[PDB]
Amino acid sequence: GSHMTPKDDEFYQQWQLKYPKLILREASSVSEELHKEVQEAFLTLHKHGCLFRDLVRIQGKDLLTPVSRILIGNPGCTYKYLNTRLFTVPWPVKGEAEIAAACETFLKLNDYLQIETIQALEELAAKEKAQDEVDIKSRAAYNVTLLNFMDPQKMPYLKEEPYFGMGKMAVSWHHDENLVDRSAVAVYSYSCELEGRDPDIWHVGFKISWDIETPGLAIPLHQGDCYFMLDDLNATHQHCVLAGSQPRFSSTHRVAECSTGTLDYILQRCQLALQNVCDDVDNDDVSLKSFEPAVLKQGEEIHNEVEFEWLRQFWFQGNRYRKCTDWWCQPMAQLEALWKKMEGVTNAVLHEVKREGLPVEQRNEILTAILASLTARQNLRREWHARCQSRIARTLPADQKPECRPYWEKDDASMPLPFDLTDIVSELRGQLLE
Ligand SMILES: CCc1cc(-c2ccncc2)cc(CC)c1Nc1cccc(CN2CCCOCC2)c1C(=O)O
Ligand SMILES: O=C(O)CCC(=O)C(=O)O
Repeated sequence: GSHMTPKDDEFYQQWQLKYPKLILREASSVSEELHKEVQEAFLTLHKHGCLFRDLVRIQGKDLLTPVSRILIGNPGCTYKYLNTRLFTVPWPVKGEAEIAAACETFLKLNDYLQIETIQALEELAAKEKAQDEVDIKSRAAYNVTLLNFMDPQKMPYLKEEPYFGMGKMAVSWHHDENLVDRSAVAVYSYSCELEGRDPDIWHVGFKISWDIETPGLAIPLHQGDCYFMLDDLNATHQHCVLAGSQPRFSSTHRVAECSTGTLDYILQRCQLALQNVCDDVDNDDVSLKSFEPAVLKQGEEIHNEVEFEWLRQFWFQGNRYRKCTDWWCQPMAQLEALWKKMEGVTNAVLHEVKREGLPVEQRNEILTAILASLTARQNLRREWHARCQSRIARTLPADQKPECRPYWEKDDASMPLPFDLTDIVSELRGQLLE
């Protein structure tokens, strides 16, 4: 296989005919005022220590990202990739001083790139000519930006790009997942300073999915260049980042698919679960209104959602955003208290199944409704505990140390149920086989 750069004669027609949805807006098209502000904001975030490597999962293996990152975006919004949910450092939208000024700068960059994207999508539809406007607006309505930094000098060995001879990869071939269908992605690239591609300059690489026959494109990225993946390009093509010699930042603006990924969403889910609880007073005497299978099933599913998708995801990062912001401190305190009440709900259901007067047919209905949720709860707890205590997780500093919260010992009387549910789950299974 082979690749094409601006040095190759065929590069320009190949871009035109096979990559019409890839746009490059070079540094000269963007204002020098915006350049200075955005680049100063990158260095502020880096100096204050706001950028961290994510500990992600790829095919059962715990891996640090080669890039250090931070998610900036709408208040209460999240972005999930590689089984790792990032929580936004909020930018000042309608309705810490140096850090908040940088978050305001990246909102200003978001506003600019949104307008550039809309114009590019309007021109794309105009070219395709030779309901529509609402789709273009929503596909360019960037709700987050995920910032990136890498010093390639710090890495002892970078992987060779395997298919096209593109050289050293900073980031391997992938799609950006958890984005709205056909939504655009806009990237501001900030580099700090003759056979194939130039090894000292940063590039973004592109290939068609499933395809190593068709030669890939490697687009050089100089200081302040912007590139846009329009419409279905992100889905139909993989991209990689090829390393240059110097350090480089980027701001990758996305329309995150947050239908089950906002604070407002999960709080509303928690309140739905607690509709089955008598809510006169907050105490340990949790009594339930109904034991209808469907209501109990739902309750235990929400219990799992708030525990694994929100609490354990957040505390796995180890109060890391605490440096940049305290926006999630009270929400996470509230979600844990809501989760604690749902531990009382589970205990109340387990108390009901053991009651003497309950006929066995009603009992077995309840067991069938909750067993899948409790089984998954046991399995995910074991996974999350082991993920927190992995070799690579232990090597991180105290500021970035993963916590397995919530966690409690067998002797802890404040919690109604044990952390380990193995004996409870095996007993409930046994009862069904009676
Ligand atoms: C910011 C990191 C990232 C995000 C996403 C990603 C996935 C889905 N949605 C958004 C982003 C995909 C990749 C490619 C593996 C990356 N890259 C990575 C994420 C974690 C770890 C690594 C490092 N090694 C390197 C040697 C080759 O084996 C693969 C793992 C990479 C990588 O660049 O390869
Ligand atoms: O720009 C970067 O270096 C990494 C961001 C990226 O390419 C991605 O996550 O898809």
